[PDB]
Amino acid sequence: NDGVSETLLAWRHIDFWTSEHNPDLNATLSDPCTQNDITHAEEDLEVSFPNPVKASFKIHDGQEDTSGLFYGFQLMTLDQVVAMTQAWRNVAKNLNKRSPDQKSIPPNAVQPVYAHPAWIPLITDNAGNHIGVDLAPGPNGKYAQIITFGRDFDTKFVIAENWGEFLLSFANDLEAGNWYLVDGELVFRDKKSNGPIQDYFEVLKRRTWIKYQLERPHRD
Amino acid sequence: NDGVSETLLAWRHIDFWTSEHNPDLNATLSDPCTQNDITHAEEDLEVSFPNPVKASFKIHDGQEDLESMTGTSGLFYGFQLMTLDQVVAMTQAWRNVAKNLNKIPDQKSIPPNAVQPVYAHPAWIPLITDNAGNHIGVDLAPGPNGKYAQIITFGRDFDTKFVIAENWGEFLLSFANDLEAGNWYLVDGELVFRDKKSNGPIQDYFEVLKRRTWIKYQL
Repeated sequence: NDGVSETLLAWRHIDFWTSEHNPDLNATLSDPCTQNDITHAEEDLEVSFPNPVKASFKIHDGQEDTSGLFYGFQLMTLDQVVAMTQAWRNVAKNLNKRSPDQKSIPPNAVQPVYAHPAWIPLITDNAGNHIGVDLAPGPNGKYAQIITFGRDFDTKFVIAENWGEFLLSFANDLEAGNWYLVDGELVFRDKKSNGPIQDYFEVLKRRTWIKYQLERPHRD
Repeated sequence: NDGVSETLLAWRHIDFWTSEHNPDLNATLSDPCTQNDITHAEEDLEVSFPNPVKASFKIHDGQEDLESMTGTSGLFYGFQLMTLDQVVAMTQAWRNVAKNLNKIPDQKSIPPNAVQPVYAHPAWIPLITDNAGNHIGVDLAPGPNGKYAQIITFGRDFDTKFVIAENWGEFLLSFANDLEAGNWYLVDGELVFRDKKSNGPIQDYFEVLKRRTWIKYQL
């Protein structure tokens, strides 16, 4: 299915978890987008948002203040999504005029380019990098797979099959105790290994890398 | 807009032209598809056809001619307009080729970066064939300087891929414009392309479309 269930489930887990373990962060989570907010953004960008993503917006329109929900990375508002998508679209146009190896993991899952108009950012680094939804996949890719892209992602990672599965995998990390407070700033650590603090992109990259490797033995 | 008006207009001219100049070719133009044909096609492939492609199917479901022996005479200067059944079938075939090639010379695109540099993509929907594994169809996963639902060349001999139209409507209309402009000889006969205004030789239509694309890019 599309992944709407996983979006609704994950947002309840996350809505809960913030009010309990970090009230200050709960407060940053915005009111729902209206259907017209979404329609206008879809019109401005000339694209259909996937169902789980539209579902996510009708629960929270990003974060407002605003230190980031996803272990420091900020959930983007719909206006930020539009402003940033156009920003990346300008980059892609200038790369046409003037035309580090761009790669993908899995190979051929994501287009090997610095910028693509159909890559819609949903989370931000506040430093040029994003998690977002890929509406123009490679040949071994899947439509509306979730990817990392930006300044420092010459290699691009497919981190989930849809927005719902991503939001859920994050909700699972919170429920599994893989977190530390610096109340204050939220950062990742693997609890079962008593491990150090880690940057969340590096965790998502490793897990993509791992999942690819474990799946490689299978074909038919 | 989506190109729907151009598809209706083009099909009007192509319907009229064929009847006047080659009734036998007009007869191959199959009956319309109904919504239930295309919805079943879409749910089967897990893909949403663009508007002008659906409008074109709601006017003609490809060509047939089951009494030919020699084979169907292709509307597009020898190339056959696929039936919706063939479209579904061929898409799945090309998806297996894509699955089978998951780790072919150098793959390239005109205009550069408009089409993905790959042999097969699951989202290239073939709409026209030469029955030699070459196709015209619609691109639903464009490259970074491409447009969604642009019309492209792909297949066995298309190591370089060409964006020949912005949408299915503009493509059909430009085919229709070649017919009105007198750019054809007949061999009722087999339809082949020639440039009348300059008394040009007989040319393969893919080569004509490739020339035009190349010229349009550098301009």
